[PDB]
Amino acid sequence: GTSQWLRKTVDSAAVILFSKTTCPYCKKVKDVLAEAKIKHATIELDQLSNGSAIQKCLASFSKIETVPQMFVRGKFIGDSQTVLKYYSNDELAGIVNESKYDYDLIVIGGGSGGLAAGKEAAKYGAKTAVLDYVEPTPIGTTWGLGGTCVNVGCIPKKLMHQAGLLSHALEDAEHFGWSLDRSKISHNWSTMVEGVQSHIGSLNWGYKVALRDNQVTYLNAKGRLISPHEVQITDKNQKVSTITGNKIILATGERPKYPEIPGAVEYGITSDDLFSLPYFPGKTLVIGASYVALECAGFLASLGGDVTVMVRSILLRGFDQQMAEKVGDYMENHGVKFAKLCVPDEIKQLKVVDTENNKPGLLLVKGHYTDGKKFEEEFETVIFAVGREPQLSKVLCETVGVKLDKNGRVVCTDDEQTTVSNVYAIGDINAGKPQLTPVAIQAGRYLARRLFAGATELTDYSNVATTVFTPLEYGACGLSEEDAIEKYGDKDIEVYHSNFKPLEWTVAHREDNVCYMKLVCRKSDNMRVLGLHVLGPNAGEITQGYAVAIKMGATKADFDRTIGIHPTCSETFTTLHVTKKSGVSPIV
Amino acid sequence: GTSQWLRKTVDSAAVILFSKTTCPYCKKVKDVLAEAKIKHATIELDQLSNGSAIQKCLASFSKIETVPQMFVRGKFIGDSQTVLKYYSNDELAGIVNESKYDYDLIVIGGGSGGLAAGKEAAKYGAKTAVLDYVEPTPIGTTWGLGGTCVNVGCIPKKLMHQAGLLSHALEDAEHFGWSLDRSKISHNWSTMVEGVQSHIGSLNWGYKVALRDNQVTYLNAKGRLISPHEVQITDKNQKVSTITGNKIILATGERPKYPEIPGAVEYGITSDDLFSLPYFPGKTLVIGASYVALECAGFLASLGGDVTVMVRSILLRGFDQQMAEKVGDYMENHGVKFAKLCVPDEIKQLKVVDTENNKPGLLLVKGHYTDGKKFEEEFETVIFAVGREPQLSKVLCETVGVKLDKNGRVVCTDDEQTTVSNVYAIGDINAGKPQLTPVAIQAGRYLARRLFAGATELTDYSNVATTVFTPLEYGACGLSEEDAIEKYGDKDIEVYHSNFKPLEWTVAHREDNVCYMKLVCRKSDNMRVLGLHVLGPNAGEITQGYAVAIKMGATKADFDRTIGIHPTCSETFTTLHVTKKSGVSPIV
Ligand SMILES: Cc1cc2nc3c(=O)[nH]c(=O)nc-3n(C[C@H](O)[C@H](O)[C@H](O)COP(=O)(O)OP(=O)(O)OC[C@H]3O[C@@H](n4cnc5c(N)ncnc54)[C@H](O)[C@@H]3O)c2cc1C
Ligand SMILES: Cc1cc2nc3c(=O)[nH]c(=O)nc-3n(C[C@H](O)[C@H](O)[C@H](O)COP(=O)(O)OP(=O)(O)OC[C@H]3O[C@@H](n4cnc5c(N)ncnc54)[C@H](O)[C@@H]3O)c2cc1C
Ligand SMILES: N[C@H](CCC(=O)N[C@@H](CS)C(=O)NCC(=O)O)C(=O)O
Ligand SMILES: N[C@H](CCC(=O)N[C@@H](CS)C(=O)NCC(=O)O)C(=O)O
Ligand SMILES: [Au+]
Ligand SMILES: [Au+]
Ligand SMILES: [Au+]
Ligand SMILES: [Au+]
Ligand SMILES: [Au+]
Ligand SMILES: [Au+]
Ligand SMILES: [K+]
Ligand SMILES: [K+]
Repeated sequence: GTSQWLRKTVDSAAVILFSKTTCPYCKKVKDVLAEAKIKHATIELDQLSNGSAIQKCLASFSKIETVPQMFVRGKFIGDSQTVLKYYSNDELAGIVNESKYDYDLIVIGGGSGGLAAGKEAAKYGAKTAVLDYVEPTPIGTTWGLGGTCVNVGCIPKKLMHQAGLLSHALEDAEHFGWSLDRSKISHNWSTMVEGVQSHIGSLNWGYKVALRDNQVTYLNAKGRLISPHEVQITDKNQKVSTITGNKIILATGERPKYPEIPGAVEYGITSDDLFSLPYFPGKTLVIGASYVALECAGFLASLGGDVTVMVRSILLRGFDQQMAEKVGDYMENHGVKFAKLCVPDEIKQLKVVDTENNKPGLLLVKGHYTDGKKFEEEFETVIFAVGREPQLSKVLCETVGVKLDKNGRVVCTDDEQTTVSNVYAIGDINAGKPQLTPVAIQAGRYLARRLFAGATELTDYSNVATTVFTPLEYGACGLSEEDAIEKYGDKDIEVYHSNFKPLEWTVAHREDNVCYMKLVCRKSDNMRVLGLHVLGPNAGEITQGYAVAIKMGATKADFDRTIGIHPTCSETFTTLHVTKKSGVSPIV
Repeated sequence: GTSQWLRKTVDSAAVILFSKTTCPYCKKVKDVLAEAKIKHATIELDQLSNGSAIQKCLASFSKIETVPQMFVRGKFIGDSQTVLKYYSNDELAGIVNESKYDYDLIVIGGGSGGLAAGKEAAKYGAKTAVLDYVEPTPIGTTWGLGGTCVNVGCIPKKLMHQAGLLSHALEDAEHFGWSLDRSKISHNWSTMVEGVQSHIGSLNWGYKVALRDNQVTYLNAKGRLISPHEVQITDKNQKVSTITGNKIILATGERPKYPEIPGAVEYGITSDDLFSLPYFPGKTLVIGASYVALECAGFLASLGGDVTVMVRSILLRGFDQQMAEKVGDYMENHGVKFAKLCVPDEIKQLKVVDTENNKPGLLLVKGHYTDGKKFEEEFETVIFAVGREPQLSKVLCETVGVKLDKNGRVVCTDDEQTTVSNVYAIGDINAGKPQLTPVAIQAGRYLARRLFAGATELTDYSNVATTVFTPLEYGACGLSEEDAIEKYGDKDIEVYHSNFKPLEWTVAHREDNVCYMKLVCRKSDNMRVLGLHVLGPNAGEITQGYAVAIKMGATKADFDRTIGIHPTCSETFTTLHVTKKSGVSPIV
């Protein structure tokens, strides 16, 4: 262990200091490096069990066994006496800047993962470049630094979801004794959009400042890996140039798919366009049944929209199907219409989008049902949410040797390594991994720590918790019921479940037995919780704490002996007793 | 183990059936008992490891080792052939009803704990009586069945807290693009109260129906334990009578304290009166600094009230004091005034409460500061929240021998047993235990299971999570920072912390760095999480899931390797890095 770890650490770290907490010579270097503003990784050997073994192994790299020992890019440079001697002639700055490449790290893609990796790498003194370019949508929509998450993903989505939730809050308020007014109140799409885009703008700038303050070179350019250490860039003026980097992190993310039909690219929009849309969508058709499709359709209906969802087969493919049905049922009972077992054939333009009046055009949607029957209806806006795809053919030359799977995603090892050794991939482009922001963040941060700070900790991709932000939120963590049954057998699976109602909904006169939760369990493994599922308000806030417990290997008994907090929705998980095999109704 | 467990189980259970899942003779009895509607405990011996040992020990009680064996109140009555033989002559009903006392269980107090115990006991066929009486407040306020929680506690408190939160939702809504109107909106106390009391009414009736359906005798009477097995009752007509019970559960709860000063009892109200108060309190003084005091003052200010809190010394004594200060700071920045280091001397009436006009009176509050300076100000309503006390001198004769501590609470063992063997105490009256609803529920349910179903599981009272429902909610689970430091030493405690802001507050233009969370950890125990603390929206929904993890023995590393759900407030617990000893600002 010790031998292998040290070689890899020395060869990969840009600037690293092997040290002990109780040393005046180590402190003299630390104070010098802080004064010269030279960022570095610090390994306190007296804080490690194999610290004494490492010192003897350090002799193979430096000839000495004492501390401190400073290394720059796989090379020993000197001890405390020598480092302070270099600092005396003002030569140390040039030594730590000496490199074979332009950068220790090039990050292609300035999104969640890419920014997390870049910022973390810079902490330990790696010269880092972050490349970001936003290719315009068919209709020319572009945005700033931050990736999908900040600009056209989680952030604007949840803000518009909140705007939708306040519709219900306005209704509830009367029952709770507030004078209004709810029928005489309307929503303004433009007021909301500008507020949301104003917050997006501050994050765009926030990241630009963060990279600057962490001394990370930000380039607004399109990157292309032409060789393992060479990245071709293209700036705003179409200048083509080549930069070199020791390690390459690919974090280019995904973009929405378009079905191969006439009219789609011309007359339809995606989530990329919706969040900055100058006009209110109006009568809207959402083609697709992903979480994006349902979330978007969800708030649009809550913002006084005539919304139809066109579903090819099932809702939320990949998610628990019982839970998916309940998500849809709520939406259908609160305005959202569904065109079941339906696919589109073409979109004909009936009216052109009025730019100078902030109004949508008009589109004729032609499609067909599974049986063969025809679909024909007029919509003001058609939103495609039919999936998301990586576009690595634009990013990656075939000659480089980075292997991609059937879906065009980068095949990685458990430490994010591509088939090219110095090249890594994180985020949505990493095959088989949950496609979520914090996954990209943990991946990026941890990778940067392993590369430049000698860390060993890998990212755990199992039991990653999710929340679908539909009108009624759906939070999950672990396996679906059908997956657990398939993996272990029906006789080994016990499902505890209960309907419930938020206390806030009682006075507000909202429907009983709409909120549902369940625990999927393995009987032969001391009733181990394999999956947690909650449909209700703040389902994300509910699920999070439990994801830690499931990680630790929570059983049903661990839930039972914990005491609930009253009055909350979440406390219901602490007292579940009704099983599915008993057949007793989950109602309260 | 086996020997001792079986004797206790047989002697305590009212109706119990020792059985095996794979037996046609056992099924014949089960179908007979279900048909005759005779409720019973079932012990499946083939589902237990020491099941074979129990069968041999059952011979000492029944002479036989086969199953099924039916026991009634410490006595063997017959096997499958004999039980069906009794059912044939229609004699079985009389055998299972044969008792030395009127009831197998008498529960004194129809609140959270008492109703949980009673309902659970009835499941396993124990003849159960639940006694509840609500002594009128000085001003004559009374309520129905359900205890403090339902009528004058958690339920009406959180509903009025929600009504207060909607004030903020009405403000936020404009920023999120809704047309209003927020300055032209007012709140109506009477509309809210009647809605809240209407929900309280349905719970009052819900419990009456539940006890009936579970065949539990509900008596609206004041109980008094005069001997270990004798309970004296007093009904609505002042009829005095005596009922006998095998086991006695004391669940009489607490009532608010009054300071020993002139005017307090006459002209002041408590939380007992506030939740059904016909008039709006108006300019209000809250005397006290408990969670009740701050919660009440909190929503009253949010409902257009002029609110002052009179504090003797510190806020939320017993809670984390850093967290308590932040709770107060928010309140002070959102309308709530504080009279620091102040105590009351007397309340003089300036104006009598106008009953026929739904308006408060007027009171002169005279008090003094710690230095000696005088306090004098006019208030429309004075609310006392100076603590809560048990009133067991009214409930319990000194001759019975039930030991009480210095604060008048029942001293119990770890299985809720009083100094009298057949007498038990649960809920708020159980000394040293967290005074919360779900604690009373778990205690009651589990006790009933041990008494009448042969269960062994005790209630765990450690690391019970709390949430103070102030304008900004405060959720905690575990030790405070000062307690952890005291118990283990400053050098062994590491505190990770971070300020944060809800995504919903960005567009709504609310203050940055108001929401705060921390993890108190023990360095020498692999950075074990000793205490979790969160100040923010839905702090109860946030904390709950974590309480399970802490129960399992969560470390900081367990939080770190779990992946966050984005965008949520709770996810911030998964990425904490700033320690208090580093001195770096917790701001984002
Ligand atoms: C509508 C919607 C809602 C979502 N909601 C949630 C949610 O609630 N919770 C959650 O966890 N996740 C959510 N996500 C998913 C989440 O946004 C992604 O998983 C996350 O963005 C992954 O980050 P990434 O760095 O891998 O990709 P991105 O954040 O998309 O970053 C990739 C960046 O690289 C850029 N790039 C591409 N090619 C090049 C090139 N060759 N040169 C330079 N730059 C390039 C792209 O323009 C992009 O900015 C949502 C996504 C969508 C679309
Ligand atoms: C303002 C307020 C807010 C609260 N908020 C929360 C919260 O948010 N979360 C939480 O967990 N807890 C909260 N609580 C505390 C919680 O209500 C109690 O811990 C809970 O009620 C304990 O239940 P209990 O059965 O022990 O007592 P109770 O629920 O009070 O039941 C005792 C019952 O016995 C009756 N009784 C008394 N003497 C006799 C007699 N001799 N004969 C017959 N009956 C008798 C009483 O009238 C009462 O109805 C709050 C309390 C208050 C006052
Ligand atoms: N080696 C000298 C001085 C540093 C030194 O004396 N090394 C000590 C640090 S206190 C050391 O590592 N001692 C040997 C050990 O720890 O095993 C230098 O750097 O110029
Ligand atoms: N004992 C008879 C019939 C029941 C019987 O044969 N007992 C079986 C139940 S299948 C038994 O407990 N077998 C012995 C054992 O399990 O060890 C009766 O109840 O009238
Ligand atoms: Au995001
Ligand atoms: Au999609
Ligand atoms: Au709920
Ligand atoms: Au309660
Ligand atoms: Au109190
Ligand atoms: Au927050
Ligand atoms: K599809
Ligand atoms: K006090």
